[PDB]
Amino acid sequence: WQQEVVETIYDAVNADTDKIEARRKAKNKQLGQEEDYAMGKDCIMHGYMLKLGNPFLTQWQRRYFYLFPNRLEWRGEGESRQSLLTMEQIMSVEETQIKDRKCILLRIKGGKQFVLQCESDPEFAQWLKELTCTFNEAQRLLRRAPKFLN
Amino acid sequence: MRECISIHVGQAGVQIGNACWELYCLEHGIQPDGQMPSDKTIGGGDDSFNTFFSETGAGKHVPRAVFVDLEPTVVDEVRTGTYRQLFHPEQLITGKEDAANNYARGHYTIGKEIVDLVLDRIRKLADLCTGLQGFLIFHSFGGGTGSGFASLLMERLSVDYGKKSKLEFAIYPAPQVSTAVVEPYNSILTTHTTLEHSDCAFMVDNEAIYDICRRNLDIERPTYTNLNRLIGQIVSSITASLRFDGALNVDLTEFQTNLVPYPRIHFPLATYAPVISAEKAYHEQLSVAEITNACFEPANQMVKCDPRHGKYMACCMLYRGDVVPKDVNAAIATIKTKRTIQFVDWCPTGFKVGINYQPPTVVPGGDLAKVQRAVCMLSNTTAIAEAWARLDHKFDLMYAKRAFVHWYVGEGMEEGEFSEAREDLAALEKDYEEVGVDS
Amino acid sequence: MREIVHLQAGQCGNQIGAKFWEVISDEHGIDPTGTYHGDSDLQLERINVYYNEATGGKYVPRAVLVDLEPGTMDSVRSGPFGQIFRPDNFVFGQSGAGNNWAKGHYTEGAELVDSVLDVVRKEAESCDCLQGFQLTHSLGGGTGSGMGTLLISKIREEYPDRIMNTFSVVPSPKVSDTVVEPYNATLSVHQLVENTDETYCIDNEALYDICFRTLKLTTPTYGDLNHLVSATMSGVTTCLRFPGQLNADLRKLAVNMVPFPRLHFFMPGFAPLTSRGSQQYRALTVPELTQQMFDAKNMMAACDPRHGRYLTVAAVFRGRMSMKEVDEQMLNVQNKNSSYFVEWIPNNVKTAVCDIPPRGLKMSATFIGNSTAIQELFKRISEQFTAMFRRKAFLHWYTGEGMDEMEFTEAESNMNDLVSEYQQYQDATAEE
Repeated sequence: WQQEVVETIYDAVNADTDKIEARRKAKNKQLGQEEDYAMGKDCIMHGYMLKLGNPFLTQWQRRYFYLFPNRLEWRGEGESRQSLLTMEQIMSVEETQIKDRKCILLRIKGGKQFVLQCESDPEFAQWLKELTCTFNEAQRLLRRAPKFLN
Repeated sequence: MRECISIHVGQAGVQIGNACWELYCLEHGIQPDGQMPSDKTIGGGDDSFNTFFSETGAGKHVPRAVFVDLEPTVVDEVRTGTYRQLFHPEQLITGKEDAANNYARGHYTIGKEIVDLVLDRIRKLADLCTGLQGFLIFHSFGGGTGSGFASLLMERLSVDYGKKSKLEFAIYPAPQVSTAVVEPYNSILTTHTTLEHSDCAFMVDNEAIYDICRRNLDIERPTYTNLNRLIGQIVSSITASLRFDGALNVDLTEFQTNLVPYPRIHFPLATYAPVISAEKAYHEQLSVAEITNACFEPANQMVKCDPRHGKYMACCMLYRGDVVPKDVNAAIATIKTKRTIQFVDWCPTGFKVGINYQPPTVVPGGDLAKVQRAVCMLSNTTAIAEAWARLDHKFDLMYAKRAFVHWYVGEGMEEGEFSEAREDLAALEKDYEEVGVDS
Repeated sequence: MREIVHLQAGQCGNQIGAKFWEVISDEHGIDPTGTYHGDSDLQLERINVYYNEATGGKYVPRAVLVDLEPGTMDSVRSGPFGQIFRPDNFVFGQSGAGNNWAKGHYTEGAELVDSVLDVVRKEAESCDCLQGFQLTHSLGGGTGSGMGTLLISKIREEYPDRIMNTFSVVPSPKVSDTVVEPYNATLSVHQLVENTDETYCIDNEALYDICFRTLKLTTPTYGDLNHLVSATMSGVTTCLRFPGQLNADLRKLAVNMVPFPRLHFFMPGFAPLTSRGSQQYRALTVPELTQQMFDAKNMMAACDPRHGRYLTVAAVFRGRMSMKEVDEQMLNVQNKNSSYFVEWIPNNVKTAVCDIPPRGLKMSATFIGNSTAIQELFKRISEQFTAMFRRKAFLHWYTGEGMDEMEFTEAESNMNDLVSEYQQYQDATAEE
């Protein structure tokens, strides 16, 4: 397949991809605030997921999200409110496969369940690695805690 | 003969004992005065009441029970009642200070002060009896009175009487709802004492009681009276072949011998049935097969746990009322072929047949209706180990940073006891998982 | 048997104590003469907690009035119930405090303390066994603040195994009464945090705002505030005065509601605070009471609990409703409002229901919780005092007494340490 792309159409396709990226980047900026709130800090992860909350939403809508060892946060593709669902709020995390739109479940103080679909299998392996670190250590938080207050 | 001594510690223990005593007196026709004033119209009472009551030279009945509590606010509440003419004030020992959901005080600085008196009382009660089989210790894990004092008394009773059965009945802190915060503090220390110094222990909670009452009895504003009535009915059903007889009498020793598979695994799963209201006992045909099948349903268990998660090692089976052996045989044949019910690949069968000719009675003003026959089951499964797992997880969360521990330290007690209890519970859970796994 | 000895200090303390005594006498059926005119059942058994058995059934109050100005005893004695107390307990000096803490503690706290010590010792010896001592006073003056702290210290030294509970009145920058109030408050906080078991926060401005915006009173005065604080005190003590199903006592609350001895302050509150025209149109239920206990509008604090995290919560009910509703309410509150309490410690709400309803009202519930809202008051007091000590004004009065200036330095160091501890415990994180 890489062959196909190489000898057939590669360079002109990548010039057109130049053009398509330029078309996208010149349009909107509200996503910038979300990413700035997410980039490179105690926030372990920074990426976009299609979101299912409780049965409030049973249909996918791409949103933006945040992942701290102490909190999880999310925004609706440019939401004004930095919506907060902390690790200290949530009590479980699971992986769900909804019609090959693969997603990560989590259950919260509040009788809440959030289902967050990061797009494709590598992006999902990445976000699931970060969550299998972050909230599973928020569950291992119990056996990691006893050292830093007394 | 078949006579036992009941022990009631804490407010819950005292109220449960009162409910059991009132149930016994109403079911045996025992009048609250203590005599038999029914000289015009008799309504029963010509039976073997010597198991629980005592007969004097004048025709009076004296209860044989231990009502002890560190707080006098329960003793006076019971004393100002209408049955105050039944028992004796000497059996109700008051106290100045109490534990009130505290173990250290009630085990060292409070419970150690009233020891000789209760030992003398129980020795006198035992001397007044001829045949002794077991004891009915009523307490609670949440209540500090029902934990520290109960542990210190049972540790002495175990070393003073080894040939006698030592039962246990208390209330388990539900993982979802709870009354206090320091409940696991007392529970983690009480479980070690009840495991390494007792023979059997029965565990129940209240959330399952709430679920079953709202689901069957359909009540919107429950109360402790129904909770006590259910426990009293269960106790009466368990000790049904002692006060009366039947085709196959099942004494305490008959079932406790088989109810204990291992010295470490002695936590059966009780299930009373039918738990229904008056309107739920009129337009519903009742047989034995249906209720036996319902006894294995997770919705009717008093412990929140899915039986399908583990499997059964031993089952103790009981009945009360007009029960036909053919129905029992048919129920056994049906359940032995049920694929839903899981069991070990080694024990093909185990259960008991207790036929009781006396049907259960009713209470004027209560919620229990007139049922021809009753049924109670005592099974042993490994799916219940999750409750101990949750308790250990809680203890780890609430011990990592030593919340509310400085009080116990100031009272006087070894901090290493927490680690000892933690490792003992972990070892018990490991033993349970090793038993649960098959070949 | 188990009795509680009550103490008095400060003119505001004296008036609120008299109001509380009148309220409890009216509730328990006591005529102003001194005999008994009640018609209840539990009003004869545990009535000896605050009274004493005498001939003719004439119960006597158990409270010692400590003051430095004779003008207060005449005012409280001329009241409808001022003729029933013990005149021997009215120990008053000849010179006033002048709103001075140091002067009142030294001069008016040396030759007058012996009599009150003798009388309180005699009262304690008169009974069999006691639990603690209740003192109601105010930080606005040299009478309550200058003497109550010393009294508490002495009684703690003599009888360490007793409950030290008080209801001192915190000051307010918006509503002030003394120019040197920051100095007296700073001096009192050290003793409150060193030699006091527990302390409750009392504010007048918040009570005024509440009675203005909810009760809608025509001419609200100190009588209304005294009535409210008396009702709060009665609701706190109904756990012991009127036993029910799930009874409680002061010491269990103190142990369970105080995580660390350095932080023993609380935040009281009562549920049914309605206007006169709404009493005949209300729905008496659990969720309404839960909402009026959880909101800051009904709270008598001059601050916002929403700025911090809830630490310890106790809901004491007084009535005949249920047990399931309380637990389901607290469960769903902890579920929804997760960002308002410490997540590290679940189940921070204590349940308590008194089956004995109060006299004149069927539904009553109080609230004793320790929320993270006093940090603002602490920091503003620190700011004013640190300012108040920079150029050293209103200090020659204290210096002329001879008490030095290092005491202010150690007090400010202590309060800086306390506020630092409070702020680093507010953000009680789960892990790194």
